[PDB]
Amino acid sequence: SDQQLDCALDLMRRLPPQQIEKNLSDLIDLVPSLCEDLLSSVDQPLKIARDKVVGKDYLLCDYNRDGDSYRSPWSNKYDPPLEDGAMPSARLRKLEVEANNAFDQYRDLYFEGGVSSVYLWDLDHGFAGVILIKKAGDGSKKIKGCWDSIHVVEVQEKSSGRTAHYKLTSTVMLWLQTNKTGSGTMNLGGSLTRQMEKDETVSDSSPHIANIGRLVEDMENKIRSTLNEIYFGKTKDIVNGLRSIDAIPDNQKYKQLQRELSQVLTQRQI
Amino acid sequence: MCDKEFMWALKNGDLDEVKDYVAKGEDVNRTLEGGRKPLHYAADCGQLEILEFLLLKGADINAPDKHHITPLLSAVYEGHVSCVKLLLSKGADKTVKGPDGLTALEATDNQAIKALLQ
Amino acid sequence: RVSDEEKVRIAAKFITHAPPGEFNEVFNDVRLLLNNDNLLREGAAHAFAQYNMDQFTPVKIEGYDDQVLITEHGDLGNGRFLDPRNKISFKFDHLRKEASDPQPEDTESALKQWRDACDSALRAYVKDHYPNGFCTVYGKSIDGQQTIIACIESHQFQPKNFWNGRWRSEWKFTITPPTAQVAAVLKIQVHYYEDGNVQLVSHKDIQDSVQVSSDVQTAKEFIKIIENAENEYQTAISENYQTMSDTTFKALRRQLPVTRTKIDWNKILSYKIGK
Repeated sequence: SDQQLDCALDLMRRLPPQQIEKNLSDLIDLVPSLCEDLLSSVDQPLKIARDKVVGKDYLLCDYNRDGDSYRSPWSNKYDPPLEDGAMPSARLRKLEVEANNAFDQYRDLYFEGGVSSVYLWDLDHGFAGVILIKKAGDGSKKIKGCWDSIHVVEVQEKSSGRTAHYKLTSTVMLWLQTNKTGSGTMNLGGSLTRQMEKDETVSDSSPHIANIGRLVEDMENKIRSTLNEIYFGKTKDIVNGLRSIDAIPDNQKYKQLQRELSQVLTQRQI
Repeated sequence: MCDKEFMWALKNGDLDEVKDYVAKGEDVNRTLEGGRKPLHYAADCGQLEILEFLLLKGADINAPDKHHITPLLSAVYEGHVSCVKLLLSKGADKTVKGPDGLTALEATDNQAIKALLQ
Repeated sequence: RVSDEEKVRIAAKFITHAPPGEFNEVFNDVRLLLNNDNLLREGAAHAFAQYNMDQFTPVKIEGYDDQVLITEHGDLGNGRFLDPRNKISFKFDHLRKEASDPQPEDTESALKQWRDACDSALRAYVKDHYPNGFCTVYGKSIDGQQTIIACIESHQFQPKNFWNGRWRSEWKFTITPPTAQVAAVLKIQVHYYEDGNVQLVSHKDIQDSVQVSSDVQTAKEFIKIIENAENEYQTAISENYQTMSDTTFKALRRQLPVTRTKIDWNKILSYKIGK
């Protein structure tokens, strides 16, 4: 089945990212044995949730979802009236609250708005967490935009030295759409992923959050440049390669050069 | 600090907030974010009442140099054009820093922006 | 329990939804996923066709350098397609990349007059805007009413680099020398899988009313409508790329913390009036 999971991931990377939800759902129907694996390996549009109790919005994810309900990072309770939902250790929950507050400022310092959520889950010899960040552009402008941030770091605390190994794996999801007459319907979404590993020192002045923050910041900053290059860079270039507004100075050389090289294989080979 | 509360004004049209800053001593020419002027956000979405403001004071109606473009056009690709009108009323000429015939020509096709050219 | 019929429809949608220059990859992925060749065959051929069809897949008949296009308008209905250009029957082999074994097709010669004209006419328009694109005008009669269907294709595959593209353009020209109307639909798709997944899906539907005159005259008139329409469509696209890179994008996240200096976590982990 392993190969199946690999094929499923490759398929999602081929199919339009604009229908990840629908596709993902269908993908599961074809293989109900890869639902969980797919519900944790396939990145989809970050959904926004509201916390009546707190009255705050929180993003959803497979890291903070138990069955059919989600766990709020504010009140620490699943939306759907659950009974014994999975919850982080009292000690862990505390660190999670600080992480949400710490990142909360990092969101208004880089995004100046939007929503953010952080979920942690103890491990075998350490602990992991996921940093979500959603920011929507002006909803009054002709062109719409949405920035989804999905970071999944894996801390590997060390027995001695207090030095832990960090393994981040963010994956920004840029979405761009516009319904203009001159451009009727234009959709330019997607998402880039980049891994990063490095050993850092854990201290009072540089705790986990601090270390995780530096990585996320550097990761986003690096992905922020690649997105502008690929999006408003490669794609565009590829578009200009398909057709051209100005008459392309026909070239007989290429064609005349291909005829020779060709007849070479059709009349030879080797 | 308060960078947001400052720019957030030229957005929601908090002409009441931006009026506090300028209330100091004519200060409409600084680098809003890091390379933009407090006239782009106002024009793009300044209720058409914020632009005429921080505008009557200084004159960022052309101060733009590194932006290789004026704010007048900013409203063009906005659909507001409500400002561009009462704008030129102060001069803003029509093509002081425009690529050329772009202005309204290579800008759009609506009669609103066209209000200049043919 | 998702019946087998349902699973087949899903597999067909995924295959018939593969990007340009990535049909096999998607196909192989579905096969391993479906884990049922028996069911895969059920809607295997139907998928291949629909794909190459709705993908103006440009094929090359045995030896007719007619780089014709594969569409529904040229779908004979017996397994072969049509070729208005060379006017010959050829069996397309979805699977294989070759489709020889053609067959002479004595057109009716009813609406061909308009075609032959538009055809070649549009032949130059493409050879002046499409680097590696192809066209294929169709002269058929739709429920009596005559119409000229001109399909244009253009792509630039490049996997070794992770990213492919393809241009589509269908123009339907009914009939009624009473003023001439029109109706087409542009399409554009770009893929770039180099560590993520980015695509540019876009399409524009237009409907204008042109005036019909002569044969060679009306033809040049049509090519003019597409040239202007297509040019306007591409222009609007380039503009969106600018605003999306000089407004929206910069409207999302920031390139540097408002404080204009890498965050100071150490100051964000308590820096609360502390001491």
